Amino acid sequence: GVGSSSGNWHCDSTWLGDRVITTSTRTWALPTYNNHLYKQISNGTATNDNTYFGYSTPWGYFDFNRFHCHFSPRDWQRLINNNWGFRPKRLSFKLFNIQVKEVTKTIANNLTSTIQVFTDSEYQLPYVLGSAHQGCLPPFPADVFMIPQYGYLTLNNGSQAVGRSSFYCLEYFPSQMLRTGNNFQFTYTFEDVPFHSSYAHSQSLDRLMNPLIDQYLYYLSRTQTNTQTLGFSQGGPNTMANQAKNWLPGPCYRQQRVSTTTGQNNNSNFAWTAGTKYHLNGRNSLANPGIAMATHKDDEERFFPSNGILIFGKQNAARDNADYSDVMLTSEEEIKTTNPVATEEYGIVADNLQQQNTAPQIGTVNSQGALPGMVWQNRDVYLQGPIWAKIPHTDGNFHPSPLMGGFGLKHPPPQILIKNTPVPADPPTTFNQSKLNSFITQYSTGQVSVEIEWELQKENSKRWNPEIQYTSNYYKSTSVDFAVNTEGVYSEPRPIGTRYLTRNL
Amino acid sequence: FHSSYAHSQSLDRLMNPLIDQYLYYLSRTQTNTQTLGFSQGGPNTMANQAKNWLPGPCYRQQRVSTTTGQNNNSNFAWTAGTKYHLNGRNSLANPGIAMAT
Amino acid sequence: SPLMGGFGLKHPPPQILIKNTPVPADPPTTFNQSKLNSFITQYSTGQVSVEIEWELQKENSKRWNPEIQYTSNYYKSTSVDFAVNTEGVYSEPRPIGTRYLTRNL
Repeated sequence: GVGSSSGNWHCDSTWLGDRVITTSTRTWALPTYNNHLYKQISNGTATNDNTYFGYSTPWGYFDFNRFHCHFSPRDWQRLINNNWGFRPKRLSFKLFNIQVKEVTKTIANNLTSTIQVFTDSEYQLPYVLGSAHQGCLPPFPADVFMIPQYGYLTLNNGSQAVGRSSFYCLEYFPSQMLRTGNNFQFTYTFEDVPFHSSYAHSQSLDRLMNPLIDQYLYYLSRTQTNTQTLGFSQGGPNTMANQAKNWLPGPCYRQQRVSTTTGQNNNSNFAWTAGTKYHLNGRNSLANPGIAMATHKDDEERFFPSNGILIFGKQNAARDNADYSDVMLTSEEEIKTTNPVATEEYGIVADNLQQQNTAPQIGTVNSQGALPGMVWQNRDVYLQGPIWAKIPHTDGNFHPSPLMGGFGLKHPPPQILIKNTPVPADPPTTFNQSKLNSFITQYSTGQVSVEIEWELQKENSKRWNPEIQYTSNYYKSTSVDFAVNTEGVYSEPRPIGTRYLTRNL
Repeated sequence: FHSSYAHSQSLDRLMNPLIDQYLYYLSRTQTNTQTLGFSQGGPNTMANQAKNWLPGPCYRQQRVSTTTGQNNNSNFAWTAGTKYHLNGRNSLANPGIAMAT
Repeated sequence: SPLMGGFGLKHPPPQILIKNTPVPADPPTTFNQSKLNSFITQYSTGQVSVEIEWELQKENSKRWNPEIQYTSNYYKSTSVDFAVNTEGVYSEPRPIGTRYLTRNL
């Protein structure tokens, strides 16, 4: 009905046992995108690394692939201070209280206008969620947000398409059409995904041994008396670097080190030239943030990999060339215990065969793929960070955990595509075969509810001393952190990670 | 199942080409003096965007042109061949791991 | 017991919060991540009903002489007390307390 609400506001979080159910409602506004048209979009030689061919669609899409879309900062604190892990279990999504409005400036209700909503439940469309794009549900529930426009990329050769390039018409899908009295809803069940490691290791991989007992294994301790010899010693509490060990640190893809103290950096523009990159079809792309590696070693917080960390912008940070004070650098220092430092070499290997005439030579391993016995931690998730990514449908993957963090899903939450149904203006009174291009200017607004049930891994720890916990600062300040200022602007002052509790290795 | 299909998307082009990323990347280190400038990955800086996946493993092979005049004038099929070493024996990594030709 | 008088309640009548749901004006046709600040100017009106059931303590008094009672003044006046004036303005001319009957200590 026109005069009856099609749904209620549901923003809440219920903690019950090993589950937390976050539900969040937001008010959205969907404009008409592209003037109801599908437009081919391209970029040519811009450098070759940035070329693309794709399509802009008249459809919007709903994104809730950030943790702050579901967790309030206090709820995030509850989660990270008390749980060793968490994972999504199921979600329910609702569209309701839809209002389609005609603008001629006067804005009027168009009671008979529709919106079209469908979920790509078969994953037949290019999945553009999981690319850390803007347009997600705002962290602050009172915030009204604009629905982002759906577009996708296909195969390109410069600015040109190839024969394998795919064009998708989203109208070629079954869509529910909704008038102002209608509502849309669907439920989704997450696949069995591993718990995110919401903990930092309280032991280092090279310090898993008893510090009081010698090893019964020997290591080559000396090769020279001086003349050649072979001396063997037992690894013990003092020669702990020489001890036989069962495991290796995770893989390494070395990144350039950048200091937040700019005077310590090289006086050159090396963000791209020295950037750590991968090469794909003659195109260079940053390995950003790349594989999960420790941001820095001990007492080197000022250092970060050049493109090896998630960088969030503070409120009102510039899109381009934001200063360091306008951005929020994350740090994966919690995984120092298992993952190699992002800006350091993995290790040292022999580069030759030493003889009595040739001294042994060593090679510095700046990139190390998977080795047996290697263990590693994934990148941390953040309150502002992504939740899930679609695992690409390929023959093979290795540890398909998304590199910007979160849960890798073969069948992620489906894309929810929404569009204002075009309403033609008055057509001519004589028939014209040409497609109509005169449309009533129109936009829709409504409420969107997303409810996610998360399973929790409770910490079962015998640690005696108190743990590190995320806490708000006790000292006075002009404004409350994670609140609005005097102008009503909600801001997130820092990126809250997830690893505060500790586990043994 | 054998993948009897080719991907119509590239791994570095899985993002929405209309929306900026909320993540920032180090875009400049020099103003000139040292500085730290950060930009949001977008439709134009698509090579700089944060991405979730990496291309498959690589074991680089020497490039040979079917236009023989473009090849080096030497017999390098074996000497420049991409090989693995096993028990002091060299064998070609033939055809080796699946990489784009 | 509340100092300005009345009933002290651990769980008082809950606050009833009401808000007009924001209705955005027409958004731009190109995506902008910024929160919308252009809204349709809007207000709501309606009726509110509150029904309270009160329990009474009846006076059970053996006092012989008449009690003090709250009464309106009998003498003539320009306007009726606790009524509207010629301009339609309702006014309460005095604060009416509650303690008129008597009890022994």
